[PDB]
Amino acid sequence: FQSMDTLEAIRTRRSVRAFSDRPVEPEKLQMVLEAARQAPSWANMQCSRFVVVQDAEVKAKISELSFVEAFFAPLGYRTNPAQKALAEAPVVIVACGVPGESGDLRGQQYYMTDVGIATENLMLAAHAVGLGSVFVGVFGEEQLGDLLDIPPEIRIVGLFPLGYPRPARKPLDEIVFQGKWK
Amino acid sequence: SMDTLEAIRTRRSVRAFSDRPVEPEKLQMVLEAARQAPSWANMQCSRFVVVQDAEVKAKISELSFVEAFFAPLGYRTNPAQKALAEAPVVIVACGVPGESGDLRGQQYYMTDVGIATENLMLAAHAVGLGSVFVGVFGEEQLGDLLDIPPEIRIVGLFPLGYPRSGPARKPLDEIVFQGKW
Ligand SMILES: Cc1cc2nc3c(=O)[nH]c(=O)nc-3n(C[C@H](O)[C@H](O)[C@H](O)COP(=O)(O)O)c2cc1C
Ligand SMILES: Cc1cc2nc3c(=O)[nH]c(=O)nc-3n(C[C@H](O)[C@H](O)[C@H](O)COP(=O)(O)O)c2cc1C
Repeated sequence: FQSMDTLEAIRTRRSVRAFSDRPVEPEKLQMVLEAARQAPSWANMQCSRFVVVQDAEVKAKISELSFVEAFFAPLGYRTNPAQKALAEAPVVIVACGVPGESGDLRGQQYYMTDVGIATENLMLAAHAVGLGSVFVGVFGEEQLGDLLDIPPEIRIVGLFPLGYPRPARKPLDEIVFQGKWK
Repeated sequence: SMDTLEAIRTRRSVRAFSDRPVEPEKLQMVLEAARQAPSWANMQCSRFVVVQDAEVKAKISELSFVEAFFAPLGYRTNPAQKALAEAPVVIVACGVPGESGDLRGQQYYMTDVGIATENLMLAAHAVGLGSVFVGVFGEEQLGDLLDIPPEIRIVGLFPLGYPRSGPARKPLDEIVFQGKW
């Protein structure tokens, strides 16, 4: 399939924060999630998990949870410029990690690295088929988990607005959940 | 190079390398790909030491052995150990933890290096090269060997070779170091 040259995709990929309301073809959504699934992971343990969120009301709640209060502003983000994107995008993908399914040594959380690898696949694949996304790291984790029925032992790592800009792997259905955690 | 989806699908962990030299141009494309990675607040905490010296690469290989007592998840032995010695190039990927998010007790520098090294690995595969993420190594001795300060964290080793409108990035000469830190 002809998407985009790898070097070109890597160079031209941008954080997209403004989305049209044009629907994402499930065929493209599948190519994006397949790319994430194809990611290398610590010992092929594949600790990444994804919740695909499409409901308007639920997306609006997620957007609210990604607000930055100046008092609690994390490093480098005085505001969260991707906040409205989480509301506007037809699809929001919530990327999580099972920490016990990746390396834990030298005080380092390799699940964070594994999810980074998988989400860079996800973002490059999306850009390659004409979609846009942005890694969102700022959000209230406990409220988000509560909203999506994500168990507290699962760690949420990033949110990915997805839409049109304005050695065997586990089955897709084992690492991607529709609407809420299963 | 190669179609993005195809490269993502066909990329493999390569652990056996030929002795064909890596063309300077390809090495640069691979490092530039890592430089182009997105990162927490564009702070770009990733750093890279490019090692080519035969003896230093042997030492790195010597350092990526698994001690039974410290055997991490799924790696009773390190299958990529010989690769570190064989490969024409080893890229040592590091992170500056203070230059990425640290909240909810999560080390986002690990995520940022993960992102940059997936660019590196995809780019490498796209131009006909092979690589493998090596997470198993003795960080202290490796840091000493390569003059890497202990406040800098080493995240991954990358044998590299042949198989047998966004915000400004930091310049390449500030994140890529030749031979040693
Ligand atoms: C964070 C990370 C660390 C890794 N460390 C090692 C390692 O120390 N030794 C090794 O042989 N492979 C290592 N790998 C490679 C995995 O074993 C490999 O990616 C996985 O089994 C999937 O196979 P594939 O890359 O060919 O698709 C590592 C991979 C990741 C993502
Ligand atoms: C780990 C991580 C967390 C991020 N969190 C946010 C975020 O919360 N809000 C936002 O607008 N962008 C976020 N970004 C996007 C970066 O700000 C962006 O990648 C960087 O500024 C470079 O821009 P570019 O992606 O267009 O090259 C995040 C990126 C990374 C890698």
